[PDB]
Amino acid sequence: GAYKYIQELWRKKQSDVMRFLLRVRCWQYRQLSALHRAPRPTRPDKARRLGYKAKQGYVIYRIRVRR
Amino acid sequence: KKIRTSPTFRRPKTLRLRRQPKYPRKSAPRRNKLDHYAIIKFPLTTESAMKKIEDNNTLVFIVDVKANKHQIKQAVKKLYDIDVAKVNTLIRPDGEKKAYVRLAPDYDALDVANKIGII
Amino acid sequence: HDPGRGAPLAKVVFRDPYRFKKRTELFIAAEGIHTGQFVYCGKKAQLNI
Amino acid sequence: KVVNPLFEKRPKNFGIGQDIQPKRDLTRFVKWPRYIRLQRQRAILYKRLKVPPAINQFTQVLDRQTATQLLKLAHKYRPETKQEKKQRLLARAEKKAAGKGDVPTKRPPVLRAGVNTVTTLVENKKAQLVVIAHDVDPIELVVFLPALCRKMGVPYCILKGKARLCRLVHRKTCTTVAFTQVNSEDKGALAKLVEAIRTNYNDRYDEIRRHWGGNVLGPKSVARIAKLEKAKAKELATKLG
RNA sequence: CCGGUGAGGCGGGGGGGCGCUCGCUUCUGGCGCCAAGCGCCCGGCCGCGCGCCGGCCGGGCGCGACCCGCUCCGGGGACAG
Repeated sequence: GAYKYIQELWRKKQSDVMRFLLRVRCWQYRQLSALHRAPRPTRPDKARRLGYKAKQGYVIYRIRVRR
Repeated sequence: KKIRTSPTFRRPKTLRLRRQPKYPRKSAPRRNKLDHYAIIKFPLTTESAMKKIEDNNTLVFIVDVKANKHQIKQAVKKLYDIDVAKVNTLIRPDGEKKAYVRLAPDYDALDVANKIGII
Repeated sequence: HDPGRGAPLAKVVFRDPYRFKKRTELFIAAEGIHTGQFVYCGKKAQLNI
Repeated sequence: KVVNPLFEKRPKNFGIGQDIQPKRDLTRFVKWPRYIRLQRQRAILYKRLKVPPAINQFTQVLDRQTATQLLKLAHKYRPETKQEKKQRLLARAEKKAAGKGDVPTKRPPVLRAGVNTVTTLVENKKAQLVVIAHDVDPIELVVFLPALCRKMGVPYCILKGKARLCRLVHRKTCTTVAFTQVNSEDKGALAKLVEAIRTNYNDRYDEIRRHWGGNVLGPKSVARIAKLEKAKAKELATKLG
């Protein structure tokens, strides 16, 4: 299944591909507000493992917290 | 092929609909609690009031603070079947509004007072 | 005269070449500037006070 | 004569300090909203930054004619929509005991939509040709998939538009599609498409892996650096010879 | 990261020429916008009638006002922070 491949891909964060993706996503999120509603999960595998279900009534918000 | 005449980008005007509720919030409208009987409490029978009635061809009434001059004039006309020349309202230092209702010259304030019962 | 400022200011009226309007600016008056004087601004402006 | 002499010309001189400038196009100078600005500069960043090959491989998209042929072939194998499964179910219900119907008859081959299903059947080596959309917003969904298809020997192609790919199915978007089985009539066309796809994608996957992409500067910077290079070439280009 | 604006003409190219040059403005406390000119079409009425012919009324588009572009122009920038 694709979910295990996605999980391994996200585990290999130090790779060039994941580094580029994380940098682009971080720049895009920093260019947005501190609290905006994402329409779909950035990490479907992580959302499923945490309990997100692709059905009506489930909401996902992206929050930027100062370090 | 629509050129931008201005460098500013105002928000476009989108269609907005009216209210079409599936059910009213309240079943029935609240009945008005400022009717012609509730607005006018009682006339004044003081010596100054009687002198005012017999001299200036007017009447003195006690009215709720929430009433307007239009409301007082309409209420007096509806209740006593009389025409009002003008209304002068003041608030006594007790909480009840005093209303001097100056009547039209055709009708007699003393006769109206006799009819309503005050003298 | 601008309160709290030693130097006097000068109101100068230009015409904006995009809309039919007259723009006003508050320049710092150089010594010798008088009313009813034409002032030229830009790369091709002459070297005058 | 049909021209009145009162008709003058009255030309306008659109210079500096002359009559005001006309209402020309200013789309390059519009203060666009933040979301438009972000979505444009994100594409600019994708063009500028050195993109890794695992993401750059999706820039190699299928050509127009091959895409049209593939869509025409998949039009026959588009999955059943609503109001058709209902018709089949009611037909089987009425034919259960009307004409001695055991209902074992047959099910036709259908396309495969989900990435999970496509990956499972690719690992099982049941797929014959897998189409992957190039414009999935999270690329994490399909990065491994071209490599997995190459390793398993399954021909893989990249199409333009997840919307177009998911219009074959009766949904909004679909990341992947798979030809698990095809009819005997369309077997030759499927084989032709498979060989055409593997000629362009599978047989050069080493080149695809080694093909990095990026370092494309803006046109203004490119023009400036080209002018500098031309100047330094003219420094000793005609003097020595 | 900073400045300006109502993010208004930024980078290349040949268009234009009095002769690289500009989008053509410096003797004065005047005025300057919501297009003139041209070209291509449409709708209604009238006479010829072969009608994208002619007359009246009302409308559209292009040049006028070049085209292509990926950051609005700039100043720093692998450092300030």
